Amino acid sequence: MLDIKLIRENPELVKNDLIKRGELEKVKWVDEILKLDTEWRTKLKEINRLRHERNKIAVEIGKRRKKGEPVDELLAKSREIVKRIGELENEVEELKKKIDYYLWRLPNITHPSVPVGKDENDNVPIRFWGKARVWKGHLERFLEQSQGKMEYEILEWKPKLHVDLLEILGGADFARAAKVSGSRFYYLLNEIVILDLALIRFALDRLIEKGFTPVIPPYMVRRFVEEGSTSFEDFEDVIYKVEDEDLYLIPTAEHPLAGMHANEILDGKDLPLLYVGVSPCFRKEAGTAGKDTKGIFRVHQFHKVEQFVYSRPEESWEWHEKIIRNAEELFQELEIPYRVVNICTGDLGYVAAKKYDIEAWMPGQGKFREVVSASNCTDWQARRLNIRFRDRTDEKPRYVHTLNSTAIATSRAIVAILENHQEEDGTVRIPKVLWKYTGFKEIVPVEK
Amino acid sequence: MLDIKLIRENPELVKNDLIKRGELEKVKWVDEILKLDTEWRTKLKEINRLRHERNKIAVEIGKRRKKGEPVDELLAKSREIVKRIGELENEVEELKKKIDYYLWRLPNITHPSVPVGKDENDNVPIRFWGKARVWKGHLERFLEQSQGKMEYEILEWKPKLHVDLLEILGGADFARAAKVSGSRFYYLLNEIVILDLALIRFALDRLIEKGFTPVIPPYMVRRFVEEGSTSFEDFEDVIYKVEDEDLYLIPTAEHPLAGMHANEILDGKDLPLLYVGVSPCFRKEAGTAGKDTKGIFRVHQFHKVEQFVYSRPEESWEWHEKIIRNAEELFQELEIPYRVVNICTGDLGYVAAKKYDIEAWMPGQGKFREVVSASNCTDWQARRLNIRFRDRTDEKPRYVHTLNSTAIATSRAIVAILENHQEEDGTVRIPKVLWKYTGFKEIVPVEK
Repeated sequence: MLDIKLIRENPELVKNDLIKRGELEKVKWVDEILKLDTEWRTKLKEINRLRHERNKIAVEIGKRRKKGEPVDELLAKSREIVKRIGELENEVEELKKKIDYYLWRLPNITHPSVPVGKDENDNVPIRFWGKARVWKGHLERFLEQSQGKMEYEILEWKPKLHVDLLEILGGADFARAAKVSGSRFYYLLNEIVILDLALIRFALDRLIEKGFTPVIPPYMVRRFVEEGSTSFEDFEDVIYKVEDEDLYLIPTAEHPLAGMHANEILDGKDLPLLYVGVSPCFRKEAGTAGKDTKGIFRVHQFHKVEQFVYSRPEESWEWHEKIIRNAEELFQELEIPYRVVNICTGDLGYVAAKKYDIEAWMPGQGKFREVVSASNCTDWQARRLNIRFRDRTDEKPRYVHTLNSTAIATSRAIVAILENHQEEDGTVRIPKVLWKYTGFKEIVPVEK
Repeated sequence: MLDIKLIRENPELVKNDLIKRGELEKVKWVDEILKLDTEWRTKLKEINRLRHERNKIAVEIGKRRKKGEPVDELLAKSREIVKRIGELENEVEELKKKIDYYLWRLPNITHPSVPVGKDENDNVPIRFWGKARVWKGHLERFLEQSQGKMEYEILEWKPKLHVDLLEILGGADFARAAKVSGSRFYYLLNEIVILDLALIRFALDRLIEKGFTPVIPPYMVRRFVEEGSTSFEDFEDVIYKVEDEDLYLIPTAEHPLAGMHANEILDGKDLPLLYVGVSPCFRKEAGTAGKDTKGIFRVHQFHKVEQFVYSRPEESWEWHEKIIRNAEELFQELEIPYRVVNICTGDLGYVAAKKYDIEAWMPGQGKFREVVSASNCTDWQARRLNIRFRDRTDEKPRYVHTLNSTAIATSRAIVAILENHQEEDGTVRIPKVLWKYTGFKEIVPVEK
């Protein structure tokens, strides 16, 4: 939700951002909000005018109580004021709603460090890491995406895609999943199941060590926490609702982690609050027609360990940088070459004020694909969920700043590992880091 | 689903089984089915009769095409024959419907060793294990449920309930979950989260050691896999359905584990198929008014590692005994005293022919509670999901038997570990076998 004060104090700043985001259809709202914000405040002025009047008309009837007291009239102007007052109050109540309706539907204001853009072809690579194994036939595309800024090694043989690797490794059954649940669902098997749990614990351990309290939240939540975590557009695009219940399947532990302190007032001394959640994630993937069919990259369900941070507005950005790094450290340990990216305004999304994505090099696809996403939501969620805080019990509670970020979303990490650590015969070597969790050190294909 | 050949050949057998089950109402069905099945078979006869007659009446009009062809009378019959065939064909369709309607609702035929009873009170203990810690105040109930066939020691102090323990340990927040999702939901924290994942892994490890194929299945399935795994009653009572989609939230890794081979003909050579799934579980818990409020025992979501077995009809019973014991083995290493009970007709359920439950002694609650259940479904599920097998490509395919059993349902396992390994100060000692997974050996109280 946007801050009424902001629209009042700089409509041009907002209007321009709405345009950087490509949401022209809404710039016309800025004016309509003030239009209403204005009627709202004059009607207030009137009510007070009115309240003061009744006081005056009150003492006046008293003065006449001693006189001829022809107060039949005054007692009528009174009944009028009270008639008016309520009507106004109601009229005002109506304006606040129309105003709020629009405020809840406006994207967070972007930070000036956000590059201006149209789509994802305008995001901006700002850091690289690792030695990318590149197939001869990808050389140019790789170099365009790496900006020559990434170290690599050429491969004569062609790397296989994760979907194939899974099959030769006996790691999954797609056919049957489709029979049982439809498309974009899967049955994970053997080593791959351990690997999955393996990545969860790993992610868990690290964030805990860095002082995050581990939490397993409810997988189903009440509509308001979804309305307070993303835009109302997600209700059609991604969230599943269960029949006859005010219950929605969470698409990320982020949401329940945020609704955790809805309607509270935190004690500034506890801040920052550091949570690392684990939960299955459910997403409709309605907008995707056929961009990633069969496989476990763009699916309806998956596991993800998530970082959630409650901070004071002055430490948020410093934190935003901290979490994305926490995320980076994990993949480095997984020996997964990648590139962090600063997402532009057009592809930024309603909630984030600034977003950092870690796209991993995929030796098979010959391109970088999102693997983690770190966002600073400033006060957008707070303002919605009414999450405020105070330093001294004396006065005014201020809204806190919330930040979220993937640690490891298992499905997409497994792809990364599979494509990045494969060998000519299909064998996949597990990063040494994960040995204590997996047991095995590699996954050989069936037929040996 | 019951085999209609069973109802034809041995009506009395099923009526009598129904009676033991105390489903006096459904006993009526056996006669109804037989009746309708007869009308069905007969009308099926007459149809072929006519189909054949039509042919004969067809050639006959052709023979008269050369003769005086007084086929006006012989022609009016061909029109009634077909009119009749069509009437029957439709009558038959409507009968199969009425018939399958019952065949899909009859409970599975119970095995003779199933003790006759009415409710959970007529269930029979058959083994005990462990030394229980009993509060002096719970002495009577404890001897009642143990029949004094179990070792033990009296406690002068009163063991706390898990809900309390969870709070003094800082491992869960229920207030906030109720805010975010409602009652019977929760947030797990700190050492409790790791313990939850450690139980999953520990059960998965020991089951893989024993030859089970580990699998993560789809958490949402189509209606057919649900109607195939349970009785239709569970749709209102236990299963959540997702709005506008033919998808249902799974209450156990068992269902997708059974759907997995729906409409197949397995190669006998491969029997038995041993799967051990892991997954979140969702249950409406609609029938429970206020039997276990606040806590994590009766809840809407929990994690559970399940054993599923596709078996040859003649080895299913050997397997029903193998899995219940597999589970025992786990709780024993887990140092949890318990008793295993054999469920009676009344509290049996619709899909099982026999069923053992392991009830863990709960020191604080003062009673034995269910932590795992194991059933042999024989051919009830297989007949519904159309899961068959053959040894020789020559021969008719036979229905396989299916079975399932809990390995560990984290939620309940955690209350047992809590209430059973609690010391007087409230700290909880993690059993030794779980050390390689948790790192920590105990959970000491938060200071507040």
